[PDB]
Amino acid sequence: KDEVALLAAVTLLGVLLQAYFSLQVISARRAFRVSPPLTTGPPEFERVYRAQVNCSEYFPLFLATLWVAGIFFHEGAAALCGLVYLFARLRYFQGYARSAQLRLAPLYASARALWLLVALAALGLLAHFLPAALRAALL
Amino acid sequence: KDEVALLAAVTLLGVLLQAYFSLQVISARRAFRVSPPLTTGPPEFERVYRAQVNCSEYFPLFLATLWVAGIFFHEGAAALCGLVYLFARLRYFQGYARSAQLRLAPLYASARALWLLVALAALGLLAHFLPAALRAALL
Amino acid sequence: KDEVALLAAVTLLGVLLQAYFSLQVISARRAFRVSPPLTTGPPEFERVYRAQVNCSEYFPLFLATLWVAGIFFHEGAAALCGLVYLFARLRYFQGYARSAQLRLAPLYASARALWLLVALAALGLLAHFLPAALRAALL
Ligand SMILES: CCCCCCCCCCCCO[C@@H]1O[C@H](CO)[C@@H](O[C@H]2O[C@H](CO)[C@@H](O)[C@H](O)[C@H]2O)[C@H](O)[C@H]1O
Ligand SMILES: CCCCCCCCCCCCO[C@@H]1O[C@H](CO)[C@@H](O[C@H]2O[C@H](CO)[C@@H](O)[C@H](O)[C@H]2O)[C@H](O)[C@H]1O
Ligand SMILES: CCCCCCCCCCCCO[C@@H]1O[C@H](CO)[C@@H](O[C@H]2O[C@H](CO)[C@@H](O)[C@H](O)[C@H]2O)[C@H](O)[C@H]1O
Ligand SMILES: O=C1CCCC2(CCN(c3cc(OCC(F)(F)F)ncn3)CC2)N1c1ccc(F)c(F)c1
Ligand SMILES: O=C1CCCC2(CCN(c3cc(OCC(F)(F)F)ncn3)CC2)N1c1ccc(F)c(F)c1
Ligand SMILES: O=C1CCCC2(CCN(c3cc(OCC(F)(F)F)ncn3)CC2)N1c1ccc(F)c(F)c1
Ligand SMILES: N[C@@H](CCC(=O)N[C@@H](CS)C(=O)NCC(=O)O)C(=O)O
Ligand SMILES: N[C@@H](CCC(=O)N[C@@H](CS)C(=O)NCC(=O)O)C(=O)O
Ligand SMILES: N[C@@H](CCC(=O)N[C@@H](CS)C(=O)NCC(=O)O)C(=O)O
Repeated sequence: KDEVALLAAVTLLGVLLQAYFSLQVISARRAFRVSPPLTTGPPEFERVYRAQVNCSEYFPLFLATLWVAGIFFHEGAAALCGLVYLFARLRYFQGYARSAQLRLAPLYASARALWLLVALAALGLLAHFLPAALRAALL
Repeated sequence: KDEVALLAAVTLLGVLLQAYFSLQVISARRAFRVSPPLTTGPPEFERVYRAQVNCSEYFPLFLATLWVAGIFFHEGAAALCGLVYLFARLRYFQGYARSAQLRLAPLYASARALWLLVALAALGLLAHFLPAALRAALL
Repeated sequence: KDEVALLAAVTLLGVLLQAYFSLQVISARRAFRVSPPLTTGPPEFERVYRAQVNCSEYFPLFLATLWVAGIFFHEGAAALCGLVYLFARLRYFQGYARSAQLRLAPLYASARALWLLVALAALGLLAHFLPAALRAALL
């Protein structure tokens, strides 16, 4: 509980970020008059809508790495990457709300923080399994 | 294990609910003759299909809040909201299977239970971090 | 930490599998010249793209069952099913990259391993709640 509360706060902030992205896509449906179950519309509606679809798909990938890196490497370091990723996702959504070019940079900034979580999850898991394997192989 | 088994049961029930929604979308593909990878078809096929897409997107948001509220506020109270949300999602799918108007009410009933989980996650995290911050600031 | 490290490794491997599926869909966008936010294109682009959408949707369902079965039944047995599911998903993506028929078999092989995780989660939860219920009812 104590060693996972930063991971739980970054998690809740990520959920609130997804709520923001749903509020924005629901505004574009009223503005461009796009009626459900239609996902097609003007170039800008499809961009705002597509920005949300992508963020939603990446949300469990972010959660999985945040929790694994947080528990196997260091909670504060994984929660720091968790914020960097979530801020890059806000910028990605805001960029896609202007154009597809404008979303490119915050997409690579989010990919950056996501690879950082994967590296910390891998380093933490290797520091757990490897010493015991080195002992078994040498025995 | 003991303090998370209700959260794990509500989780498994949510997975079984997603299995039900996949069984229903696969029935609409045989009924309206919609062949994969096509996601377009009659107004009712797109509605059943779209109801499932939305539920799938919300599933990790539900899981994140259920587990955070369950561990930082109260397991039984978060599992109670977890059932309210899952029942509203069954009604949302059944409503969308009739029309887009008919899905509106169970969608706001699911949003209701989802905001309740977010409030309990926030209250639980504030009860953890705030006393220590009040002590540090006053020291 | 010790009793969840296999579940955390199978989790990280599932994240790396999703990274592979994104690398493949981004290759199809350059090859068939499909520009975002467009999700429509030649029959093969829509198949590679659709294979990824499905995998992404199933990822939290896999994570939920892997962790519940791993903690309530047996970590090694749930991690074994976790690998069977992830290998069937690689084959599903590779099959869909050829045709919709070719994806059918690895889709049922993934459904197989997913039902196995659900059964172990159910058996583990029943072994937890049922003895106490039998005692209460008989008392
Ligand atoms: C397969 C083998 C893997 C090879 C690994 C190669 C590692 C390269 C080592 C270079 C030196 C290490 O660099 C390490 O980076 C981390 C994360 O950015 C730093 O962390 C830093 O974050 C930011 C920079 O983004 C700063 O504002 C902050 O001052 C600091 O905390 C460490 O303070 C630094 O010591
Ligand atoms: C920023 C500050 C936040 C402000 C917070 C304002 C809180 C408002 C307080 C009103 C009184 C509290 O009301 C509290 O609600 C919960 C959840 O619905 C109740 O929980 C209830 O659930 C349902 C009602 O839906 C009943 O069938 C059941 O009898 C009861 O358990 C508590 O029994 C009640 O005490
Ligand atoms: C509602 C009531 C539920 C009814 C449950 C019915 C269960 C049927 C019992 C049949 C016998 C049990 O069969 C049990 O299956 C598991 C999982 O495949 C085996 O596990 C096996 O996996 C693979 C086979 O896929 C083998 O390579 C390996 O040798 C072995 O570990 C057990 O070694 C076996 O004992
Ligand atoms: O579950 C549903 C179903 C219907 C759709 C919504 C309901 C209306 N939404 C908002 C967003 C918002 O933004 C505040 C911010 F951005 F600060 F979070 N404010 C007011 N309504 C967002 C989508 N939703 C939802 C989604 C995620 C959640 F976490 C949640 F709690 C509710
Ligand atoms: O993984 C896959 C890949 C192919 C598609 C399916 C396989 C066929 N489906 C069903 C649903 C059902 O409903 C029983 C209820 F509703 F009680 F759950 N009964 C029989 N088959 C659902 C979709 N699937 C799947 C999905 C989620 C799961 F949890 C799971 F275990 C399997
Ligand atoms: O977050 C984002 C945003 C932009 C898109 C990508 C960035 C480029 N991708 C790849 C994949 C790959 O495959 C190595 C394998 F397959 F071994 F994982 N190699 C090099 N780049 C995958 C999609 N991404 C991403 C997704 C999941 C991750 F886990 C991650 F770390 C990053
Ligand atoms: N994905 C939605 C989440 C919130 C929402 O309103 N969901 C459903 C409510 S039935 C919706 O309107 N989806 C759009 C559609 O059905 O095409 C968004 O980003 O706005
Ligand atoms: N999203 C599916 C999940 C189950 C399923 O059959 N998935 C794939 C199997 S390749 C599918 O048919 N997806 C529809 C498509 O490919 O357009 C549903 O709700 O039916
Ligand atoms: N779903 C993507 C994930 C990686 C990616 O590039 N995501 C966004 C970057 S804005 C994308 O290009 N999505 C396709 C689109 O916007 O239509 C894939 O499988 O390639």
